[PDB]
Order: sequence, then C-alpha cells, then structure tokens
Amino acid sequence: MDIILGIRVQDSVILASSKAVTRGISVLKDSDDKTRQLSPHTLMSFAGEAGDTVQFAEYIQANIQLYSIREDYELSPQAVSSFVRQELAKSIRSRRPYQVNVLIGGYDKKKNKPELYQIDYLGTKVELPYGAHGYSGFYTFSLLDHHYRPDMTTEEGLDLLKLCVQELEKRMPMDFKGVIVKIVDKDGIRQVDDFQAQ
Amino acid sequence: GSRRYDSRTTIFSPEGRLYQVEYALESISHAGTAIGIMASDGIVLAAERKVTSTLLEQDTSTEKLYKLNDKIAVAVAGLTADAEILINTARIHAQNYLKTYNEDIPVEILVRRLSDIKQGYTQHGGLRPFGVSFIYAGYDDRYGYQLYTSNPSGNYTGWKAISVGANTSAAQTLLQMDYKDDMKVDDAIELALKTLSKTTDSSALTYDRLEFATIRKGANDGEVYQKIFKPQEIKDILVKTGIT
Amino acid sequence: GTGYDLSNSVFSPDGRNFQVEYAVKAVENGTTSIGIKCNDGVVFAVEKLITSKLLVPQKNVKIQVVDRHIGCVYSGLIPDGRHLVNRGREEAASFKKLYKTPIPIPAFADRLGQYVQAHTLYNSVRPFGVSTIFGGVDKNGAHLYMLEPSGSYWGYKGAATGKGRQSAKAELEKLVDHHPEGLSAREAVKQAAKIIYLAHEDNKEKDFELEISWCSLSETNGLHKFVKGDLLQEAIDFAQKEIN
Amino acid sequence: TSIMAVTFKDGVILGADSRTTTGAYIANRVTDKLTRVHDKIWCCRSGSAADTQAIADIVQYHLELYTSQYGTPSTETAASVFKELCYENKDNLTAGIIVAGYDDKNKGEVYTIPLGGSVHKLPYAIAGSGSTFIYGYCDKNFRENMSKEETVDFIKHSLSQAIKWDGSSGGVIRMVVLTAAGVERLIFYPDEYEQL
Amino acid sequence: MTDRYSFSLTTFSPSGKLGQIDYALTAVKQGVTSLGIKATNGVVIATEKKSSSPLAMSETLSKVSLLTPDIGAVYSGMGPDYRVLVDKSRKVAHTSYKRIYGEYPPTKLLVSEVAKIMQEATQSGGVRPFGVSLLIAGHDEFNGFSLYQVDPSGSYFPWKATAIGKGSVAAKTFLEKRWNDELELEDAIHIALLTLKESVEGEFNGDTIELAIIGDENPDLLGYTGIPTDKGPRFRKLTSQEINDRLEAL
Amino acid sequence: AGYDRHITIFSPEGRLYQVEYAFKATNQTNINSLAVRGKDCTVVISQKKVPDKLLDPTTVSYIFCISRTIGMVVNGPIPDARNAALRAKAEAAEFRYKYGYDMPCDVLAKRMANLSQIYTQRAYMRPLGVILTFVSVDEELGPSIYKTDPAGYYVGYKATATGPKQQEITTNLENHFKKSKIDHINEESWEKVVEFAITHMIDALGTEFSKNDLEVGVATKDKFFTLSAENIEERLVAIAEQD
Amino acid sequence: TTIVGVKFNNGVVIAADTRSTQGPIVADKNCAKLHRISPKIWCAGAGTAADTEAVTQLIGSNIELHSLYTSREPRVVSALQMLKQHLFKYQGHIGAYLIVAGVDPTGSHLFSIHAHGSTDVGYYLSLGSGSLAAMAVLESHWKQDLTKEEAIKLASDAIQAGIWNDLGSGSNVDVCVMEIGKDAEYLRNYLTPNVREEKQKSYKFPRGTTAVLKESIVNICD
Amino acid sequence: FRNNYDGDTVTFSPTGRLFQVEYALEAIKQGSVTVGLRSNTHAVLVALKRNADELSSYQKKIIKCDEHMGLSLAGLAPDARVLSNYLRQQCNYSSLVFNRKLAVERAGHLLCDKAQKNTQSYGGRPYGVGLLIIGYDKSGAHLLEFQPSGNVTELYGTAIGARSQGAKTYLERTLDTFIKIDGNPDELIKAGVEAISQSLRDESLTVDNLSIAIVGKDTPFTIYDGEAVAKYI
Amino acid sequence: SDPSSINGGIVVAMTGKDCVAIACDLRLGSQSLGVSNKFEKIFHYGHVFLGITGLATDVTTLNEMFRYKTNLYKLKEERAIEPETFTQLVSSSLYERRFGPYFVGPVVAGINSKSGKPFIAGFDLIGCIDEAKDFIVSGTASDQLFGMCESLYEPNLEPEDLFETISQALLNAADRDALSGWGAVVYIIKKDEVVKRYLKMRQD
Repeated sequence: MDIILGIRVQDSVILASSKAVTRGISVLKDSDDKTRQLSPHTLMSFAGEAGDTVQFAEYIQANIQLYSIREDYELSPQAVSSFVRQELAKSIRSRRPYQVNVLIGGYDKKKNKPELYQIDYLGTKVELPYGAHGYSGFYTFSLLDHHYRPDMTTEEGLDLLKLCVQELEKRMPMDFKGVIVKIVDKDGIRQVDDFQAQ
Repeated sequence: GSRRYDSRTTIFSPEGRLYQVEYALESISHAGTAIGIMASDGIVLAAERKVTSTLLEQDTSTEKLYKLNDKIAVAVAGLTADAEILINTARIHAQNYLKTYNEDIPVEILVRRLSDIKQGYTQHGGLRPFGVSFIYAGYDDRYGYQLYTSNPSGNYTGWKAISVGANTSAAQTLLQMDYKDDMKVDDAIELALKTLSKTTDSSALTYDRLEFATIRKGANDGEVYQKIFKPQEIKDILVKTGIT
Repeated sequence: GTGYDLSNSVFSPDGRNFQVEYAVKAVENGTTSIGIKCNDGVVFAVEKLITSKLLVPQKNVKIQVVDRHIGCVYSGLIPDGRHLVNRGREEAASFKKLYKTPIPIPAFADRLGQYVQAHTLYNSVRPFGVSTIFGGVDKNGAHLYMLEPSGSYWGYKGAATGKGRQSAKAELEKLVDHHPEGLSAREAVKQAAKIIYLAHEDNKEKDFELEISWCSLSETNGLHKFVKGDLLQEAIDFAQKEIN
Repeated sequence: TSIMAVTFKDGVILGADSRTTTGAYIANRVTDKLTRVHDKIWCCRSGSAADTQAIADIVQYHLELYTSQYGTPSTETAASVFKELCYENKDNLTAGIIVAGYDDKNKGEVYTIPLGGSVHKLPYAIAGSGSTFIYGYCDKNFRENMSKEETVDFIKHSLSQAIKWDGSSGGVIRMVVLTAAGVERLIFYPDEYEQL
Repeated sequence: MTDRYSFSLTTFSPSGKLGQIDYALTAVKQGVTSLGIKATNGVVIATEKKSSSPLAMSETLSKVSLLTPDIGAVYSGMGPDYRVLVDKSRKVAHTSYKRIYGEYPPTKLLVSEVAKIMQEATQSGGVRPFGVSLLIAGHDEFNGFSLYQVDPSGSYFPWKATAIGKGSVAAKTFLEKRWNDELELEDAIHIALLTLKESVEGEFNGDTIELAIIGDENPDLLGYTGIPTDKGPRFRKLTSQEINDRLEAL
Repeated sequence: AGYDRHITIFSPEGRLYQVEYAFKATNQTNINSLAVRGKDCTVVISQKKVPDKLLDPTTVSYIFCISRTIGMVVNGPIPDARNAALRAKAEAAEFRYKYGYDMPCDVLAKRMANLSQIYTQRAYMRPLGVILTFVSVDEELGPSIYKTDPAGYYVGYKATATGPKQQEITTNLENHFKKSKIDHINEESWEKVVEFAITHMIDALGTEFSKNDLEVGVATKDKFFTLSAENIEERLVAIAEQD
Repeated sequence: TTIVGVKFNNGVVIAADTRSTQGPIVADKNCAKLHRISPKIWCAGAGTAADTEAVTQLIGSNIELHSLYTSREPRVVSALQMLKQHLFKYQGHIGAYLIVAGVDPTGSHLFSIHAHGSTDVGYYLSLGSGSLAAMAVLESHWKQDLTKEEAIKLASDAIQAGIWNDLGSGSNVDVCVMEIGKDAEYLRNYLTPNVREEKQKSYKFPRGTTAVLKESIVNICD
Repeated sequence: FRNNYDGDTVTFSPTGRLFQVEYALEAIKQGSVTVGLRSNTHAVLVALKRNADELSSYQKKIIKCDEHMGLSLAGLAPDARVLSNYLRQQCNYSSLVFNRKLAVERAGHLLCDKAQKNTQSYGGRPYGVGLLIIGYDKSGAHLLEFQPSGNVTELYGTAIGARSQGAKTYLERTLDTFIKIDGNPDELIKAGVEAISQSLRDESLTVDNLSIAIVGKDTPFTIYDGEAVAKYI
Repeated sequence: SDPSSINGGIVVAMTGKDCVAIACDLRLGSQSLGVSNKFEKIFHYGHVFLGITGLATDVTTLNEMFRYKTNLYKLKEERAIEPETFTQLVSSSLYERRFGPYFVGPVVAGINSKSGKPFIAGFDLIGCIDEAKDFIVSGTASDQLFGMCESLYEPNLEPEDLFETISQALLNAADRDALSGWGAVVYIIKKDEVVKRYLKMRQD
C-alpha cells in the first residue's frame, strides 16, 4: 500500500503521503498528490484500491463544497469526519464497497485546536495525536510513541516526520518515491515543497 | 374519467396568487393566537387555546406547543393534525442530522427543510396544502437565539417578535410599540402575556387557556434549557404580571 | 340534479347505470345475430350487410372460434366484440394450461361475464358495445349463452340480438313450442338460415350475406366448424323457399 | 420412503410406509404419507417432506377453489395442478408424487410425477427409495382388474418387501381405498406383514 | 382499471373551511350518542345499541371494542368506518409498537396513530374523510388512566368526561354537573348510566346498552398462569346482567 | 357544487348518495328472499322468476355455493352478484390455506363488508348494488345468518328477508318469534324448516308457489347444498297436505 | 437443547432444559426455551435461539390480530400453518425447530416443525441435541391414556435424560401444561436438580485493592 | 345532445354513439383522396398527393410495410407513421419467428385490435387516419380498408378521402372488368388512375402530384413517383 | 476473516444491592497493531447504559442508531426509556438485520427508575436476549471473563465491593487476551448517582 502518515502538534496538523503510483511491474508516476482539500481548514489524505481512491475523495470534496455554499459556513473537522465515516460505513455493506482509507486533518477555528482523524474503509474512526494506514504504522509508531509531545511546534513536528520517513526508507521494501507534506493550521493549508533535502 | 372532480390545488389565479395557500391562510387566521418574542438571553413562546370547557383535561394536554429537539420548539396555529404530520418529520430530520454530523442541527436548516416540504404541496401532486403556520424558537452556537415563522406557502422569515393565528394585525402593532432590542427574557414573558391579553376574544385570560414555554440559558450551567410551563407555572406567572 | 349519465360507474337516483344503457343502444343498432341450441350441439348465424358489390363475398368473416370447441357471434361495435374474443382466448388458454381439460362452457361464460362486468366498475373505462351469443359442447352437454353489456348473461334455448331481434325472438319461441323434445343439428342450421332471412325484413334496404357455424357432438365431433358449400346452399334454399 | 398406488376393478388403492429419517435416526415412525387433496383425489409423497407438504397444501387450495367454481375436478386435473408446481419449480423442489383418484365416469386412475416434473398415467405406480427393490416383484405380480382384497394383498406384500430391504422404509403399512363406496383407511402392523 | 384519483378530494373553500371534514362532523352529529367518564381508579365508555331490526342479534354487532388489553374504543357516526378503523388500530398497535418495544403502546400514542390514519384521509388522493368521532379509553403504567376524543380531521383532545353524537350538548351539560376529581369507578358507571338514559327513547336495559371499563387487571381473563409480571387485561366489557344489576340501584 | 352525487364523498347533510342509490339497485330484480335458522340447519328461500321462454331455467340462480360450508343468496343485479360470489369464493379458499380451518360465515361476512366499506370511501370504486345473505352451520356458533349491504354494514340475524317486499316478510317473522319466544325454528329435520320458510313466505306475500317459482338452499353440519325442482315439489306437496 | 411434548387424556404437556451454549461454553444456565404463542398455545424451540423467539412472536402477534378479527380463540392448526409457511418461505435459513402444542375449541394438539417447514403429528415428540436421550425414555415409558400427573412425570423424565446424558443440555426443567378445561400453567423451573455447591472460599476483595487513575461523576439528568 | 358526450372516448352518447371516434373519422374525409383495387394477380394503390404552397413538396401517402404488403393513408399522417410502423414489426415478427409471410387478413385483424384499444380507455385518443392496405400472400392478392373505429374490411377495390365517392362508384361500376386484369400490371394501374380521376374536381393529376404503388405474383411492393408515373397521365 | 476478532475488546456487567456496574477495556486494534487506547465501549441514553463489543464500525453505528431511536422515544413518550424497554429495542433492531447482522455483542445495564430494580441483559449479533440475574460478559476474552465471573461473583454486593469485583474480573480477563486491555473503565450505577472510574493496568 501507499504511505499515509499524520501528526497533530500544538497548533497544526501535518499530513505526509507517498508520491509513487505503481501499476504492477512499473512505477507510472513519482509526483502524485494523495490528498484533496475539503474546505479551507480541512484536508484529507487517502490510500487503497486503485480507482476508488480518488473517486471517493472527490465525491467527499464535492459534498463538503455544496454544504459550504448552501450554508455559507465551514463545517467543523469533527462534523466533516462524521460525514466521511457514515459514508464509508454505508459503503461496507453495499454491492461494491469503496476500499479507501483516509486521514482527516483539520483546524477547528471555533475551538482553536488542530484535529487529526483516522478512518479506514470499514468506517472505523478514531481521533489521534498521530496515525497511519496500512504498514506505515508498523515502522513509525515506536518512534512517535517515543518522541511525541502535545506541545510540539510545527517545526518539531516536521523533524519527527523526517525521522519516520527515514525509518520507512531503510526497512520498508517498496520504493515509495518520498512524501509530499502538508500543514493545516489557523491560516489554512500550505504545502512544504522543501522536504526532499530538508 | 376522473379529471372532472379535480379541484386543481396547485394552479395560479389570473392575478398570480395560489388559491389554496390563500385559503389555508384564511383558515389559520381563525386559529388561537401564538406569539414568539426573542430576547438577548432567551426566547418566549405563548399560545392561546381557543374555546375550552370545564371538562377538558388540561394536565394531560399540549395542543399548540411542541418540542422538536432539545434546542428547538414550535408553536402551532392551524389544523393540529396537519401540524403533527409536519412536526414528526421535523423531529426525524433533526436526528438524521445529528447521526450524520454528531452535531445538533442548526435552527435555520431545520426550518428550511420543513418550509421546503410545504412548498412542494404548492407545486406538484394535486394535494391540498397543510393548514398550518409555525413559530420556531431555537438555539444553536452560530446565530444564538433564533425566532422564525413558516406558513402554507413554504415561505419562512426571521423575527425579533411575531404572532400567527387570530388578530395578528392588532398583536403586531402592540409588539412593535413595546418591544426593545435590549430586552431580557423576564420582560419578554410579560410582553407576550400583555399582548395576548389585549387581543383575546375572551372575557379574561385565565391559566387554563394558555400554553407557555421558554428557551433560556440555565443561569447556573453555561448551556441551554427548554421549559414547557406546567399548568401551575402558567397560573403563577399570570399573577406576577398582575392579571391574577 | 342530472349528469348521472356522463360517467361510467355512476348510479342514477333510480339505481341504473346510464352509460351501460347507452351501450345497449349501440347493440340494438347493430346487425342481427342468433344462436340455436340443438339436442347435441349449437348453431350460430349472423346477418352481414353488403354495403356494396365491392366487398369480397364469403371473406369478411364475423363468427369467431375460441379454443377448439367454442363459437362466438356478436352484434354491435365489432371491434369491441373482437377485444372480448381475444380475452376469451387468453382466458381459455390459461384454463387449459393449468387444468389440462378444455374450458367448460359455463366456466367460460363466467370468465367473459366477469370481464364485461369489470368494465362497468370504473369511469376510466367505457362499457362494451356488444351483446355476444356464444356456446359449445363440453364434458356434459351443449350450452348456449348470451351476454349483455352490463355483464349479465344466462343459458338460452335460443337467443337473438341486434336490429332484427323481435322477429328472431318470436321465431325462436315458435320452435321451442313446436319441438319440445329437441331439434337436430341439420334441422337447427336450416332453421337458423330461416330466422336470419325473416329478421332481414327490418333492414331490408341493403342486400345481405348469411353466415352459419355449428358445434355438434355427432355432426362435427364436438368441434366448432363453419358451414360451407353444399350444406350452406341447402340452408340458403330452405329459407328462400320459406320467404315466399 | 416406499409408496405405490394401484388401480383395480372397483377403483384405486394408495399405500405407503410410515418412516421418516434424518440420517440413520428415525425422526418419525408413524408418518402419514397418504395425503388428501380432494374427497376422492389423494397422493403419496416422496422426496422432501417440506416440499411435498407445501405442494400438497397448494394443490388442496387450488382444487377447493376449482370445486367452488366448476364442481368436482378430474383426477387428470389434479395431476396437472401438481405437475405445474413440480415442473415449473424443478430447480427448487425435490418431490416424487403419485396422484391417485376415483371418478364416477373414469373409475380409478393413477398419475406418477417423478423428479423432473413429467406426468405418466399408469395402471399402477411405485416410488420412493424402497421401490427399487420391488420392481421385479411388482411387474411379475400386478394384473389388471383385481378385487379389493387381491389389491390390498398385492400392496401389502410389495411394501413389506420394500420395507424389508430399505432402511429408509418401515413402521406400519397405511392404505387408502378409493371407490364409489367412499373412502377407507387401512393400517397393517409389523407383526403381521413381516411374516409374509 | 387503475385509481386515477391521485388528487385531494378535501380542499380549502374560499372561507377557509375544509368542506369534507365539516360534512363528516355532521354525519357524526346524526350518530347515536356515545360518552366516556374518567374516575380516579378507572374509565367508562358507553353507548346505545340501536338495532336496525328486532330480527337482528345485537350481541353480534359490537360498538365498544378492545384495541389492546388496556385500551378500548367507542364511536358515534358511521358504523362501517368505525369497524375498519378498529382493524387498522389493532394492527398498528403491533406493527408500530409491540413488535418494536415488546409492550403495548401507551394510550396517547395509539390515539396518535389512529389520528394519523384519520388525518391522511383528509389529504391523500381519492378518498373521503372517515365519518366518525371516537372516544378511546385506556391505561398505561406511566400515565395512569386517560380518555381521548378523535375527530374526522385527525384532531384529538384529552377529556375528564365527554359525550359525542346526537344528544351530545345535553349530555355534556349533564356531565359538568355530576363530575368531580374524586369519583370512584362505580360512581362513574352510575353517572354514565344516568347520562345515557336521557338519549334513549325505547327500552333501556342491559341488552340495549353497550358499556365497557378500563379498571383493574383481571388475572382471571388472562388465560395462563406462571408469569408473575403479566397481571391480565384492564379492559372489561360489562355483561347484560352486570348492567341490569346497576339499573335497579338507579 | 353538485358532484357530491356522482362519487362517494359527503353531501352537506353528511350523506353518501352513491351508497343510497346503490341500495335502490338491489331491488332491480324484483325478487324476495328470506333466511331462517333451524335447531341445527339454516335455510334460505328465494323467489325464482323466469319471464323469458327462451331462457334455460337451470342457469337462472341467485343462490351460490361459496365453500363446502358457506352458502350465499344475493338481492341485486346478476353481474354484481357474480362479482361478489367469485370474490367470496376466492376469500374462502385463501383463508383455509392460510389459517388451516374453514372460514366462518360471520368472518366472510366481515371481510365482504370491509371490501364494500372501501368502495364507500375510495372514489374510483363504485359500490356493488347487492345485498348478500350468508348462511352456514358454523362449527362454533351453530346455524348462522349474516347479511351485508352497500354501506359496508353487517350483522347476525335470527332470521331475515330482503327485496321489494322485505317488510311484509319481516313483520310476519317478527310475529312468529314473539309468539314462539325463542330465536330459531324448533324442528329436527331441515325438510320441515324449509317447509316453514316456504309457508311463512306464502302468508306474508299472499302468493301460491309452484316448483319453478322457488329456489332453496340448505346448510347443515359440513355441507351447504341447493334443492332441485323435484325436492322443492316434495316440500310443496307436504305443505298442502296440512291445509 | 432437549425439548419434549407429551399428550395426556385431557390435554398436552411440553418441557425443556435451560442451558444455552456458544460452542463448548455455557452462555446462560437458565434460559427459557418455552414460548407463548397465545394464552393456550405454547411452543418449545430448538436451533437458533433468536429464530425460535422471533418466529414465535411474529406468528403470535398475527394470531392475536387474527383472534380479534374473527372473534374466536386461536387454534393450534392456525399457529402451525402460519409457522410452517413462514419457515418454508425462508428455505431453512431461519433455524427454528419447534414443538407446538395447545388447546382450543376443537381439542388438544401436539405437533413438530422443522426449519425447512415440514410438520409432524404425535402423542409424544422430542427435538434438539438431547432428542435421542429423551426419545429413549419416551419410547420406554409412554402408554396411551396417561393422566396429567403421569404426563408431567414422563415429560420431566425425558428432559432429565437429556440434562444428564447430552452435553448440549443441562441445568433445569421448564414445563408447561395445557388442559382442555383450564388455563395454561407455565411452571418455570419445575425442577432444579443442578444447584452449585457452596464454594470453598470467599473471593470478596479488601476495598482499595484496585488501582484507580481518575474518578468522575457521570451526568444522568438534563 | 352532442354537446356533453363528445369530451373523450370513454363516454357513450344516449343514442349509443362515440363522438370522439366520429370526429376522428372526419379528419379522414378532409384528407386528400386515394384509391385501391385488385385483380387475382396484382393489387394497386393510387393516391393524390397534396402540397401546401407551390414552394412546398407533395406529402407522401404510400408506405411500404414488407416485401409483400403496403398501404396508403388519408388523414393525420403521423398516425399512419405509427400504425404502419406497428405493421412493419408484425410482418417482421412473423418472419423472424415463424419464417412466414404475414397474411393480409391477419394484418387487418392486428390493426383493428390496435385501433380498438384507443376507443375504450381514458386519456387516449382514436387514430385520425384511414388506411388502404394491399398485399400478395399465400391466398393471392388482397385489399383492405382500415377505419379508426377499428373496422377493417376486405374489398375488391375502394376509395377514402375527400370526394372519394366518385372513385368508389366508378369502381362499383367497373367491377367485372378490372377484377379480370390478370397478368397485366400497366392495365390495372390505368384502371386505378381513371378511378382516381373521378374524384378530382380541383385540377388535373400531374407528374409530381400522383403516387402509385403495386404488389403482385412475381412483383414485390414498389412505389412510383416523379417521371416514373409520367406514362400514366 | 472473523469480524468479531479484528478490533478486540470486552464488556462485563454485574448486579449488586440496589446497584449495577458495567465495565469495559479501552483497546481498539487492527489485528496485531494496537490503534487506540481511548476507545470507550460503554454508552448511555438517560439512565440506560449500553456496552458494545465486536466490530468497531458497527459499535459506532449502533450507538449512533440507539441515540437516534431513544431521542425520538423521549420526544413521543415524554419520558426516558427504561432498561426493560431498551433491551427489547436492541433486540428487534438487531433481528431486523437477521441475514446481514452487525458484528457485535451488546450488553445493557441500568436501574428501573420506577421500581428501582437492578437490570442487566446480553444479546448475540442477531438479538437473542440473555437476562441473567448475576453477570453478563462479552468480547474477545469472554471465555476468560466467564471464568473470572463464575468465581469472583457473589449476590447483593455493595456498590464499593461490586466495584472491586467487577474491576478484578475485567483486569485479569484482559490480561489473558492479546486483543484486550490498553486501559479499562468501570461505571457504578445507583438510583440517583453514577460514578465512572478509569483503572490502572499494564499497557502490553
């Protein structure tokens, strides 16, 4: 599977997601952005079955954007994540289920807290300081259990991810072509374009 | 065939009004008056039970004030039975919203939904519209205390104070005169009663002919509380405001 | 008030269904047609007006077979008669499909009856503009029926309908009195030809063609067969000889 | 299951054993496999109990409606209704049904309806897992137009052989006798038929 | 074939009246009188059995019906409309309640369901309102005893005592005189019997009066023993004899 | 304003004209009928009138065998009568299948009465112009008469009558029952109960009947049948031998 | 599961054990395998516990409505015909094996129903994993014309055979008696031959034994 | 009288008439004329086509249904398109399923039954077109007249449309002569064109005005228009 | 493979003297990988407490479903749902999905606000009710729980004694299950108050 990593610090949520897209025997692409923006202060990363992955994410983005216009308001991360969970939980007993796992990273402008939600294809949502889907946790969780502090700056966050990615590039057998990293805070969503040699 | 007997409930007049809506509003105008007043720290709903009897049970009754949510309530003017159909769907809508988003439904979203349902009976289906007007009182953490009104047309509007049912002309004039933006719930209660008292078609305004409710922010808490006044509690509040 | 006659399933104040009564007018206006029960079968005959030399003779056949053993003839709106015979065919196929044996005549009668009655139950359908005379041979005898637009039907000794119906009915009644022990199949065919000719008096302005069919245990083996050539001519003669 | 129906001079006799097993365990030793779908039209059931029961129950229903509208149905009609169900649902049923009836015009008739849903009119018919053992015997001893007691005897000997060899058959021999006289129920206990 | 009447047969007239509902209430007015009285430990509902022939057997037509073991109904107006409503009421008590929560609905709720069925006949395509008014009496653990009226429009009101039908204005006056919050069931039976006497011209006996109560649990009327928590129905129809006993003491 | 007379909606009086008018149609055939209960049988008697000489008399009937146990006599036009007979037969057959016993007379009555009530309420269905008298010897209730009408009304009866001269027959029977003080005809044979029924029809209608002027149905334990011309004749001979 | 049904001269009795298991583990030691369809028609069930309870109440509920519609006491043949038709429709997927018994205006009845919807009639019947143990006792002691007390004994003895000999069954015996004159008597825990002996020791803990991290008051009110 | 009963096809008049149907029949009478006639070997349709302006084309009136069957129309042209389209499918079905050329008699029975359904049901209307169907099948040459009431008649020849009575009498008079024109296509057509000339009143039948079709023993149904009818004026 | 064993987790309920207690672990795993130590499996609708073990997505759904249904209940009935009633509601809700069931082992605990009777019940994935008088167990260490409860339990304990018993039953069961633990929580429930205590346990 593709790498889907997330960490919530003092004042922001950071998502890191692998760049590779492999189809069988060849790496078709090494710059893929495994993410949609749902609303100005909510970002979603995603990994799983080839077509369903982007189809699901754009379907969620479209609904949130509709809600935003209808109500001229931005749903709270918790509210967006519940919607997303309900959608996956519907999908699991349907004819052909979306096999998509997601991280939702949002900055709640009404609470002034960052929030990170992990939801798998079954619709199993949990709220966490850090998370991943697939094999990613197996390599990174012991590092995060060790170094993680709730009062970390965004700068400290990125350093801890750098470590996590290093471990992944040493022990995980697949070349995932690195990660695109994104930060979600009170000012919205920006991409760190200097992670390659940060 | 059947075409002969079709009243055509959903057509325009040559003037461009909807007969059935107009006639349903005409029905509502004869219904016991209901009043909503919005304060900085609360909302009041007051409604007048039209014609009663000594033998009518008042302890096991609530015919004009209905709870939609923990945070939303309505007062009804028109056909009670029609109103229950609508109230029930509105209670369902609120819980679907809660299930979907883990947040109570913002008041406008619930009022719009109900209004949409009414508008449909206006445009398709050849059924008569619902003979019902609502006053909505509710709270959410976006616009705080809100007060809305909807009628058979499916139009809704927001209000600082409003009446539906009988004598609304008279009641609105009285509300416009004595209502001020800095009012507190306790004054609002009083205004509501006064206004009903001057607009009744009865001799006097006794406790048994009233329903009363408030949505306050329980002063020892930090969160919102809805109180449908018990027959005793109406009797009490009617003496405090000096109408014994 | 009035207007009871404008819509199909509507009872008038005296308990009648006027549309059905009007359907009967369409029948009376039609060609005359008859059936005569004999001691081991049934014979059907009809009057076929020749509007012009241009109509291929023998060709526009009016009598219809249902299954293998049932014959039907009708006066009125012809397309209606066809529709009714189509249904009779489905209805008999269905019975044979499930029960293996070909449909008994009384059973078959009722099938048509229920369907015709059905068309006086609603204002989205018009009643049938025919009376149908039909019959055959089954496991226990021969049966002749006539079925009205109201869905009414009975078993007949002989039966007639259409413009010429009183002459036919009078002729038929004679036969019953003069042969109380039963008429034979050959006999009934001749007699049939007669009564059509005699009934032809009330429409004598146009020329006509005669059509006969029969279903007899001994003569046709319980199967419905048309009368052609020699036996047809012989009956035409018997009637020409008795018109003078 | 061992079942058969035999037409004779005066009408028809149905016969059956009384055993229903689930595996080697006898779930019922007193089963009545002779089922009434009309006053004088009966059947013997083999195959699935639930299937054959459900079918019989529907046929009883159809012939009760038929009778209301068209009087008494023929035995051929009863066989046809059974066939329609069996043939049309051959994928979902396991039913081997012998239809036997008495008609005043037609005397005794027998229709066998094997697994596929086909109909076969026959002078007599044997079915059920015990029947294989009595093909030779039945074919050698059946004659047309036997008397009531000759027919009863022939059924009794036949079924006692089938029961002797089939572990899926046993218990009592039941018979239903269908004639102009009415409807007679016979039973024969092991102590009697075992020693034939 | 096919119902082509998918439009309302009840609409608003220019004055705001709903004609068909008004007309149905008028059918109710012509109906034989029925009434209900709530006591501290029971409820009584009662009406006149008014036979169409003395050849009819009036015990075969029941005007007072059990809906659940604790809820009963009576009507004024069109008899056949009542009968089908009772069918639908009984069923909905199961499908909308008992099959979900394992218990019989409380009175106000079941009334609510009946009301809904009534309201819909006032709005759906191609039907007319029901020509009846119902009085529903019943008991439940959490609300005690209650008595409700349901009108053709689907409106329902709770009552201490009321009457509906032909002599309803006279009888509601008679009832206001005699009612208090301290009546025991037998006292209410007594008042019912008196109130009804004014409406009946003909014979007034246990054979021409139908009357039922919602009182105590009748374990003798349950049909089984062994489950301590099932005590029997609270609905009991009085017998011809029981009624007559109370008339000599009149 | 004046369409409340064409479909089944309320008149401003609260009446349903279409239902009243449907009652009027039940008299269209000008046939009377009456039902009585024996000790252990039930008898329906109905006038048989064959005006046309062209008719096969054997096919003219308003008595129907609905189930082995239930019989039904109709007052009203034959097409609506047969519509009702077919339905009741289907309903009786289904009940047996679904619930494992024979549909009781009163139950079938309620079912037919409910169907009739629907036509009373839905606009697209017209009421049937018929009155249905159902008879049996119920296994729980004994000899039973239940009669339904276009209004959806039904009730049980000691005995009953229906048709243009309904009233005369009714008062005749009412009088008998005031005298006899019981709710049935005290006779062990049904033959005598048929005899009674025919007698009291003669006294009420003031008319003599021949074997072809009548039509008789009898219900007993587990059978309902109708009498032939010849079985009626035998009843007619017997009545005449006491005068 | 061991369940039995025994006819007597004036009625019918049914009984059941009270063990409920998931695999080899005993989930409930006192569960109710005896079900009421109406006051005088009771059902004993084996197979899937949710199915026997659900199918009993669905039919029961319709029987109630049917009874009210027809003004007649429910019959056993009605419950039987309704149960089998439902069971059949679902092709064996509703795992209800039932012994259905009762008294009605036509007499006293005893039948069985298999999950696929076949039915049987009998004077004595058993179903369940204790079926064979029970039937051994029934085939051994049943006679025509039992008295009520004889029948309760025989039934109770058959369930016992199951309790002792079948690992699928244990704990107590529940009985229900339906006699033609009378009310149905349901005797829950008619026999309780499996009382647990007193333990060797008490396991009550010294208070404070358990390490607590945080304590809070939960709000029930509003 | 007529006032109240002509609202739809589901209503009978008190004299037993169906006005909507008769109103449909009237669209035929206002249609342009057309004639059909047959011998024992061929059948012929001849039709007068009508235009709107000298600027417009002449509207077609003959439609082929199969290789052995076709028709001409008078009245609402779209209705003919619907009915001929149905008839095309019926012919097709006979061929695909039974490998059989559909009999002209049967095709007439099907059209009668289709038309009839639209005269008993609420909300539909009758067809407002009349049809003349010719064909050569296993029983030789045939001609049919279809009326929107559902009456289909088998005739030696006929005409429908405005002033169709001219052609109809001419045909009634010529019966014994044209019925015998066997083995001669051109001669049967000439008999048709003469009969249609009896119904003219307006003007004379020109090259792009006249439409002829034929079907027979060794001739598949073919339609002549343009200079291909010149030889017949 | 087995949807009842993917996520892990346990719930246990016990009756005492005028009180009930219901307890659960806090683990949510994805097979061998522990995912959350904060996954509470006990919920409440007024005074009725429901614990749910099994497939997490179904646990969440069912809670949201029962909140929905009890909310509507309170509005129509004008009173809070009782444990007896709620149990029936859980039962019929589960059976509605008979051939597509939620993968769960629900447990109900509460005190009947009218009678003051203590009440517990257990259900299978298709809604069969087990109304034990003593204790109910559920989850991936239920075998272990049955063993603990059958020895540690005695009738009529006092709230603070029941607390020790249920806690010890839970902790020692979870410690013999790979898929339970990571925290525990115990509710002690009386007529008028309800206390919730988080336990200290090993984190492996």
